Amino acid sequence: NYFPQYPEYAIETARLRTFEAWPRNLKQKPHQLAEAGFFYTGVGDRVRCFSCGGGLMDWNDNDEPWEQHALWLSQCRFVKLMKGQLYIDTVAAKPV
Ligand SMILES: [Zn+2]
Repeated sequence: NYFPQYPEYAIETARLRTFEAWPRNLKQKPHQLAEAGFFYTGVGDRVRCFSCGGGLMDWNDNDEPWEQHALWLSQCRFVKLMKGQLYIDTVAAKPV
């Protein structure tokens, strides 16, 4: 059924605040990861989505939150409602 997997982190602001210990040297800044529906696990570079509860880590230089989101967590209703199913389909088709 649909409702946030982490209702407490439904609001962006609440999600942002968890990145205070986020590894500064990373390309993915907190505001980015936050907007893409992610909150910080407090450990390493691991984050989880408030809606799908999916967690992504090992963030490489070439990674964009939304895209990574769409790629691995394709069934996430937050992405579909923000980016739309086309974006998802597109990201799912992209070569690299
Ligand atoms: Zn998600």
